[PDB]
Amino acid sequence: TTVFTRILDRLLDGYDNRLRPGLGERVTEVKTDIFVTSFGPVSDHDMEYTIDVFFRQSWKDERLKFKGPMTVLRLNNLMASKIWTPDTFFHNGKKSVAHNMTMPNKLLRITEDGTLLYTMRLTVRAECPMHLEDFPMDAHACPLKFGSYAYTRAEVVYEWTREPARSVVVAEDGSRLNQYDLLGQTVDSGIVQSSTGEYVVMTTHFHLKRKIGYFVIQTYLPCIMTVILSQVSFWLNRESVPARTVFGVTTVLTMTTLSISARNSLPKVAYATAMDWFIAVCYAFVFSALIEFATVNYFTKSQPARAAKIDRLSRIAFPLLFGIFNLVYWATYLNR
Amino acid sequence: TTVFTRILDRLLDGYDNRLRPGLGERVTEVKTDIFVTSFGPVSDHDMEYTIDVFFRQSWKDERLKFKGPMTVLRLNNLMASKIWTPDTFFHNGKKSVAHNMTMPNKLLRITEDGTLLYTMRLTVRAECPMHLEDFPMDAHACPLKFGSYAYTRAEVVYEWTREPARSVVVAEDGSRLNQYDLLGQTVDSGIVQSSTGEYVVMTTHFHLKRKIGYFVIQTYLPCIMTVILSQVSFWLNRESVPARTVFGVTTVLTMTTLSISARNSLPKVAYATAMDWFIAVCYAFVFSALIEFATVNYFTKSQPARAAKIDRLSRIAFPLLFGIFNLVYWATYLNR
Amino acid sequence: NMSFVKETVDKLLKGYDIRLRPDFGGPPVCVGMNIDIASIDMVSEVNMDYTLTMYFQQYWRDKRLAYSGIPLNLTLDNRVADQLWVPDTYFLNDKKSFVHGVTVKNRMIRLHPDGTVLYGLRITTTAACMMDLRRYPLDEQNCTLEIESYGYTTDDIEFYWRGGDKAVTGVERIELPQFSIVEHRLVSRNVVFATGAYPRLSLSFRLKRNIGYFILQTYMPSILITILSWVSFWINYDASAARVALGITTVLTMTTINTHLRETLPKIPYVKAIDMYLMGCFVFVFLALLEYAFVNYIFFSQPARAAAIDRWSRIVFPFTFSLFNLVYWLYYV
Amino acid sequence: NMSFVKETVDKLLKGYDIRLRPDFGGPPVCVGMNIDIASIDMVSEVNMDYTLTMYFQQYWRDKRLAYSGIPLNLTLDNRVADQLWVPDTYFLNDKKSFVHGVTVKNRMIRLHPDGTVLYGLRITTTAACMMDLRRYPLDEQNCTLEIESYGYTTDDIEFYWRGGDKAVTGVERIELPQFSIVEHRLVSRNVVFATGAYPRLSLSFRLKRNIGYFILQTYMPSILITILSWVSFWINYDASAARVALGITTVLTMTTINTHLRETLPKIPYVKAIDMYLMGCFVFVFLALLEYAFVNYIFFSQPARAAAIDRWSRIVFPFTFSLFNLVYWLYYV
Amino acid sequence: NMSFVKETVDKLLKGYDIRLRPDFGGPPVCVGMNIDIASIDMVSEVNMDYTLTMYFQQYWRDKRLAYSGIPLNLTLDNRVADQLWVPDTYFLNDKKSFVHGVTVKNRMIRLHPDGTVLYGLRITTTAACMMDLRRYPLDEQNCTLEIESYGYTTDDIEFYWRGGDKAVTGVERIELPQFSIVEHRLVSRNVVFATGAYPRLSLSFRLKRNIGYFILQTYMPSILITILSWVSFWINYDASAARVALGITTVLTMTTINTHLRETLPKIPYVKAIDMYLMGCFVFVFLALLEYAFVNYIFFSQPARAAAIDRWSRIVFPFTFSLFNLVYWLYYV
Amino acid sequence: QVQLVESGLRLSCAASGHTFNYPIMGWFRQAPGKEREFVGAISWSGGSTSYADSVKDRFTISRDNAKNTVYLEMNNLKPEDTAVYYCAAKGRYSGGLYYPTNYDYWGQGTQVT
Ligand SMILES: *[C@@H]1O[C@H](CO)[C@@H](O[C@@H]2O[C@H](CO)[C@@H](O[C@@H]3O[C@H](CO[C@H]4O[C@H](CO)[C@@H](O)[C@H](O)[C@@H]4O)[C@@H](O)[C@H](O[C@H]4O[C@H](CO)[C@@H](O)[C@H](O)[C@@H]4O)[C@@H]3O)[C@H](O)[C@H]2NC(C)=O)[C@H](O)[C@H]1NC(C)=O
Ligand SMILES: *[C@@H]1O[C@H](CO)[C@@H](O[C@@H]2O[C@H](CO)[C@@H](O[C@@H]3O[C@H](CO[C@H]4O[C@H](CO)[C@@H](O)[C@H](O)[C@@H]4O)[C@@H](O)[C@H](O[C@H]4O[C@H](CO)[C@@H](O)[C@H](O)[C@@H]4O)[C@@H]3O)[C@H](O)[C@H]2NC(C)=O)[C@H](O)[C@H]1NC(C)=O
Ligand SMILES: CCCCCCCC/C=C\CCCCCCCC(=O)O[C@@H](COC(=O)CCCCCCCCCCCCCCC)COP(=O)([O-])OCC[N+](C)(C)C
Ligand SMILES: CCCCCCCC/C=C\CCCCCCCC(=O)O[C@@H](COC(=O)CCCCCCCCCCCCCCC)COP(=O)([O-])OCC[N+](C)(C)C
Ligand SMILES: CCCCCCCCCC
Ligand SMILES: CCCCCCCCCC
Ligand SMILES: CCCCCCCCCC
Ligand SMILES: [Cl-]
Ligand SMILES: [Cl-]
Repeated sequence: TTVFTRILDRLLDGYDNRLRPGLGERVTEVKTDIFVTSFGPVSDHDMEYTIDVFFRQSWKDERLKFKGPMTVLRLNNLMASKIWTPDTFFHNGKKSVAHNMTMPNKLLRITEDGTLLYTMRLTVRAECPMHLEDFPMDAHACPLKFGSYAYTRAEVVYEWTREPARSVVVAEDGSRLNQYDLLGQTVDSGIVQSSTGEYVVMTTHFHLKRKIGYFVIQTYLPCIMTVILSQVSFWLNRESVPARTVFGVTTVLTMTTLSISARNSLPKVAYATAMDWFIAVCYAFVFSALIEFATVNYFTKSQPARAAKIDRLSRIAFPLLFGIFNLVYWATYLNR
Repeated sequence: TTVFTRILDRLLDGYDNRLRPGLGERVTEVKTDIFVTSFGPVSDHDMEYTIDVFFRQSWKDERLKFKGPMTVLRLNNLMASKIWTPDTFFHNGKKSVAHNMTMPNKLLRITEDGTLLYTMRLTVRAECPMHLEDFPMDAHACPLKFGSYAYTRAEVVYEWTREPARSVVVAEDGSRLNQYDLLGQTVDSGIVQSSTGEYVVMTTHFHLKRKIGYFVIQTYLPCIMTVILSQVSFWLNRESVPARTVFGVTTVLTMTTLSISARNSLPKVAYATAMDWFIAVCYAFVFSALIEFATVNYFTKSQPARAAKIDRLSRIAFPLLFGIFNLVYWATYLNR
Repeated sequence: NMSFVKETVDKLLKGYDIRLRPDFGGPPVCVGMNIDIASIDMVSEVNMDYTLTMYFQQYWRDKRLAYSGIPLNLTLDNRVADQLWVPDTYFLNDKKSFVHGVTVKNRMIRLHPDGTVLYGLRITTTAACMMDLRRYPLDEQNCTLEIESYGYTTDDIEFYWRGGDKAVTGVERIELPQFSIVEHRLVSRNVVFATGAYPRLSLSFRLKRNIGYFILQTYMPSILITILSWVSFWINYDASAARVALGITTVLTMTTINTHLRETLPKIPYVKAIDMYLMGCFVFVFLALLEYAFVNYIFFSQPARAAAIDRWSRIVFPFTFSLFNLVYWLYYV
Repeated sequence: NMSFVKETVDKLLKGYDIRLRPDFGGPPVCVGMNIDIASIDMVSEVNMDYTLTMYFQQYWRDKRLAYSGIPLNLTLDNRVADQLWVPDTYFLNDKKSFVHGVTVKNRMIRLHPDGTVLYGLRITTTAACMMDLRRYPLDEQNCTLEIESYGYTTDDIEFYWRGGDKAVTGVERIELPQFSIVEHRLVSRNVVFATGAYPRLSLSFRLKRNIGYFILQTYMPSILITILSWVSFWINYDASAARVALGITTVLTMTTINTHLRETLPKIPYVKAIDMYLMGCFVFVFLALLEYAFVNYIFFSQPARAAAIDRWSRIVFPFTFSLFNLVYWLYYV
Repeated sequence: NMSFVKETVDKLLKGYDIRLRPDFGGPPVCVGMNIDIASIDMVSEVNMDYTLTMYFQQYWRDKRLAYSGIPLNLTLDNRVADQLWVPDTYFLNDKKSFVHGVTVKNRMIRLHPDGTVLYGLRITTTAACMMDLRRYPLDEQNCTLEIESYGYTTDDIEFYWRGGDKAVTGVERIELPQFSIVEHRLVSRNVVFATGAYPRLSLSFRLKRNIGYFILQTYMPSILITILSWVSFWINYDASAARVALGITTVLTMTTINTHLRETLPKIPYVKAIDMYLMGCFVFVFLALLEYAFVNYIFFSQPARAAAIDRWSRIVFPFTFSLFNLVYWLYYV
Repeated sequence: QVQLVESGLRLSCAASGHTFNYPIMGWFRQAPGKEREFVGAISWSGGSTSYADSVKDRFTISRDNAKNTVYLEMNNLKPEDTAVYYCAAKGRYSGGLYYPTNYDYWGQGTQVT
């Protein structure tokens, strides 16, 4: 049992953790992989997304070679604080958490040839800028970019442990998404340049597609029902002025309420979304129905035949136009 | 540089940071002053306020006398952790923060005669008990009390650096108040007593007065407009009975909506504020208008003269009573 | 040969004194500052603050860290920053700041042969920005970040923007959903407190608010309700129920719009531009309802006068509303 | 002579072992406790907890810290507490707690010549308090604070209230918005877990909810609406518009009250008595409206039956409502 | 004698290597676990998680800590836990966890002569729990806590429930105002990741949601408004304004209830049970209004057919609503 | 205070008073020549039950809040089940469940042979 203690003492004798392996001799190479345990929720208001991962890194340090009965030493997580570790950070992270319950969730393993495997468990909140023009029928590619913070590409480089497609693996039961579908991910690498030099950055884009059931059952259907109710007013007799007036004005009130309530979850963007176009067209239809009723009531006592003709033509024009608009809108957006 | 290092080593050689200056021989006098960089928001729901301060203390320690090329050593903040400093705390503080970005926001300066100046930047969330019987026309005096935690008045005493009125200085642009106006501060000192003994307390009361414009444009004006709208119904002709029914029902609904909506804004206290009385009287007026319509409609088909007399009298009784109530209410609450 | 580098670094930090600034007791040390703005997060009128994520780099010289024989720039582990002297730079107008610490603390220490030190951090700071919302939503704000030295006066340290006006980078890539960064400015000055004079740097942004959201949210519904309230004038005065219901419903819709709008802003004790617009629309609909009430009160005995009043109102109301809109949009734009 | 004091303090801590309790392996160490309630911040029915700030003082004796020759009580720096043994006292029913640390950690260590140690902390704690909301708002709660040693059993440590019934002070000066502290009580006992028996101290408060304004806020409007709904039975059929107005107004008001006032009430999904009372009033006004509808329907063919129905309703509805109120008050008061 | 205990503890800790697990390089170390649940503070569907407070205890054996000559079980100060090897147990699905630290860190270390170590913590953890709200609010959820060893494989460490199925206690202490514990289960297994196989323990609860609050707040108002909408049939069809107003009022009240019933729920895409019921009630009131519209359209020429349509509606609508409720409450219960 | 009266094979223990402060009710039995022994525990609200292995699968425990009564149904009686019974109430933070010392209010001795 003391043999391993002596080996560990010999490894740390004359060992300096301020210096990267192969300083002034070669380039430190880190092989990285990610196991996404649960792709967390996506926030539209904050344009962020949470993700819980096992982050694994591997590299070579000739200072940590040893000979002993065991080829691999699986050491405690406090050993890693006594050796050099890469200063990996996420470029688009907002506030990440390194879990400490019940102990620091890190594992360190040292092979006899000097290979170090260092793994940690993280919860990263990353930025995912979104273009909400096609809301709520939009798709996004949320990025996750990471790399070294202080070591340029002439000192520390990053690579994927296996083929880049298979180097980021998502758990089957790791979907905490409520209104998105994960269509897959793409993995890439590149160079990012800043005022301190050139760095290697590894990027993973997760493709997300939004579900429409909530907005269909909360926004689209009430608007369609309100438009239908407004157009029902054309079939009431012209002598019931209060009835048709109440119909039109209350449909307008309902349309205003729905228009105000719809833009409450989406961030306050400066452009118009697809739902905004749909609500605007529904509001225009309701307003035009009320204007048509006013016009008919204007002529109901001077030219009753003209009022009857206008009402009869409206009875056919309004539903046909609304159906045409709905078909065009859904054909345009459902296959964007 | 080397001479100053030797001076610091000599000062810290044999120094005991667990013993206050003059322990068992004299009383440690600490001169205190405050520079309020910004008076933060005041919360009625939590009954608290936030304040950001430069908190400065000064005291004489004879163990820290030296002699060298400079009379004042402006040292790093970590040196403050090697000597004795007062354990000053705020009696009514809730959850305060000592800022640590990018480095501990503290300064320590040692004069050659032993004087120590110790300054820190703090954000204090302090309790402020409020009596809201005059909401939203109420004034408050939010206190800030601080003193030693473990040292009684026979060991450590506190004094103001200069005259007490000038020892608490608020910055000209240092105001983060939205709905409150800062009238001034009153500075005092006294002695408090607890089960552990007698302590010295330094107190600063900030006088605040709430501004009423938001509640005038948010609550009072809609209520007055609703009352006037309900009283308009008395002027309709003898054949507009459904119109008066609509008037009464919708005005009562609007008053219920306004009373309920305004209740969420009010702080959750267990008594009646001025706004509660105003809303109650407006609600009473609207229901009185509804009852007047009902009693006019009761006598319409049997005793038309009585109904006409009731309508005619109400047309002048309701506005006059509402105006009298408004004058009495505003005279009562704006002269207090 | 890492042994030589280790010996050099151990020699540098043997008699090092962290309690003394470089050139202690002599001329002040000069610190240059660079900022790379990664993003500008949510800007809040409710809390009167904005969140800013930045790469904050400080550049200075310390003759005690000069080394020879190593023709390289030593990028050291961030933990070595605990053993070196760094400026006590703070942000005066910040409410809550932190340095990102995943996977390790986002800190960089780089040493140069001539003793130069580059010290970088990644800071996400919420900074207070008091806003004059009297022209909301057509307002324009000016939000500043103040950088100062807490302990050392101008006799001990002095700041400057490294690179002149090119010190701050990344402003042009910031995409604020509701604002647009018109201009950014850098200022260097001295601030005198009761404890002495300290160097001060200021990074200011001028933000102009977008109006498309408010056009689609508040202005158009109110305009449409006010236009709909004029339909009463084209209905015969004897249809009391229809006109009364129309006017009452327009008033109720206006009140609901106002109540729903005034829920996501601080309780500012003044009238904003949008409040003035809403009050004008409410006045217009209330005047339409009162006009109908006056017509109703008199059409039994003076039918001609009531018809004339309705006919005149038909053209008077749109004209006055157009004039009100013209005045409002000329004054606030 | 501060040098003598320093020497004595160093001698006291020379060879001191923080891992061993006083009289380790012998009789239990008796710890007395005092609590000074600074304030009770808030009491939450949604979260079932209350926040309380206190000065918590512990008193014990350690013979290893006995010193002679110094006729004074040594109030030491708080950091000395890190080099001494302290009891592992904790609160069982807490959800979150902290010790204040501005400007320094709020902690006091005071030694006495005989070896007595006084250890004071300033603690803000949120403590869970399960509440019986079945009788809300006529309810009466009992919120406790529990104190226990986490690791040491009754064979090692003992607890008692120092000063008897005067151990806890400052209760009478506590003001709560919706509650009045009727009484407070101190209990000492032993609690047995599978790992052994531990000492336990309990500080309980009995809170009575202020009912003065609850009656006038949530009950009186409903009762008045129900009476107004009754009023409709005394109106002749020629004045049908008044009856329609009263019925619709009462029904809509009751719907609005049920949907909104209960939202203003705590949002915990609980079945309180106020909800039952409001639902009863709503059902009564709905039945009154249905009765009017039936009378109007059968009015033309059978006027006498309609008159008889109205006359009987004038008696039945108030009597049934009185019986409902009597049952409700019997089952909840 | 306290000195003998002190020297024995020092000898035990002399040469102890915290970096090496017990039986390092040989057979695995068996760790038994006990959980004593204090409470489940809250269960949130918006964030899809639940807060759990527990006493988590671990039992293992380390021959390096075996001592002789002291026939006692040494209950040591919790700080010595910083100088001993403890298992790297973590919770896979937790999101924010902490160990309570007032007044001290709630931690317990107990040693035995045989070398056995008992290690206890008091932990509050916000464990994630994905929920299926398709049957809300008549749903039944299942929430689990996963316990795993991070760095040690099945060749290094082993997990088991100490005491069999009696390893978790305090289930009766759980008091959720909206749920009720139905069953709790303990599972032991192995999970294989790319780095190897690891032991896994699982503590699972099944919760059943209460329905009384939702019956009183959601279903009953909808039923009453639906019944109110049927009064329109009993009104004479000539009273066009009254019937239109009643139908519009019912529709608007239904929509207002639907918009106000957003509640604390996620924006899920599927249709919940409450959504289905509200849609059904809205469909019924809409159909009633459409029936009146048809009657008003057709009665001017065929009054007999309109009267027949009203008479048939009076019977068809209540029967259809009764059938809808029967189907709903048989399918969802 | 809480007053508990038990009688009764099926035993019924009716409790009145501040039953909310004592949400757990338990059963104990004392042998003629031994000490008290745990039998079962029932939560008032959730209806959750806990049993001892010596009497498990033979005894059932339920509760009804209409009269605040806890019922212990006993089946397949054995000579080893001859003891004097007791019904007790336990506080919310009273600690362990199997230990009689943690129960505040008790009942009256019932003889079963
Ligand atoms: C997982 O990670 C978290 C941080 O994200 C850790 O929490 C920190 O734990 C460390 C170590 O215990 C704490 O550091 C210590 O703080 C002591 C004072 O604590 C009080 O004050 C701090 C603020 O200053 C509060 O946050 C805290 O709640 C207390 O009120 C100091 O006394 C300690 O210094 C002593 O020991 C060091 C040892 O090197 C000596 O050098 C010193 O001279 C001195 O003797 C020390 O600084 C830190 O405060 C904790 N932060 C927070 C936010 O909780 C978890 O502990 C970690 N989990 C595990 C299992 O490791
Ligand atoms: C909120 O609700 C809690 C319960 O949830 C109430 O707490 C109870 O308070 C009562 C007092 O009102 C406590 O009763 C007292 O307990 C003391 C401790 O008992 C232990 O020690 C005795 C031996 O001394 C053992 O027999 C016992 O098993 C315990 O181990 C007793 O010493 C007290 O005895 C007093 O009364 C008896 C007669 O009943 C006399 O013979 C004695 O001489 C003495 O006068 C007493 O029994 C009870 O223990 C508390 N329960 C809990 C769980 O804490 C709070 O009171 C309530 N809050 C308010 C404001 O009412
Ligand atoms: C109180 C309530 C008041 C409100 C009213 C209540 C009314 C009650 C009455 C009826 C109840 C009806 C309930 C339906 C609920 C469906 C929910 C759902 O899951 O939808 C799904 C179907 O989504 C689609 O199919 C998307 C396209 C919809 C097009 C709709 C066109 C309407 C045209 C009208 C033209 C009218 C013309 C008139 C002319 C005069 C959503 O799919 P998803 O899963 O989210 O996404 C797909 C995911 N995937 C990739 C795995 C596939
Ligand atoms: C969409 C909207 C719908 C709603 C309708 C909108 C309608 C719009 C129409 C018109 C708008 C007119 C301008 C309003 C300006 C308000 C702000 C303001 O200036 O507040 C000022 C205060 O105000 C007061 O002190 C006055 C309070 C009394 C108001 C009148 C009550 C009597 C009415 C009797 C009627 C009887 C009728 C009888 C029957 C005929 C300044 O506020 P401040 O700066 O905070 O100053 C606080 C200073 N302090 C701290 C010292 C106190
Ligand atoms: C502002 C809307 C006016 C609608 C008028 C409808 C009748 C026009 C007759 C020429
Ligand atoms: C609360 C306001 C009451 C107003 C009463 C007016 C009575 C008028 C009788 C003709
Ligand atoms: C409140 C005013 C309503 C309209 C009244 C019109 C007639 C006024 C006659 C003096
Ligand atoms: Cl999501
Ligand atoms: Cl404010």
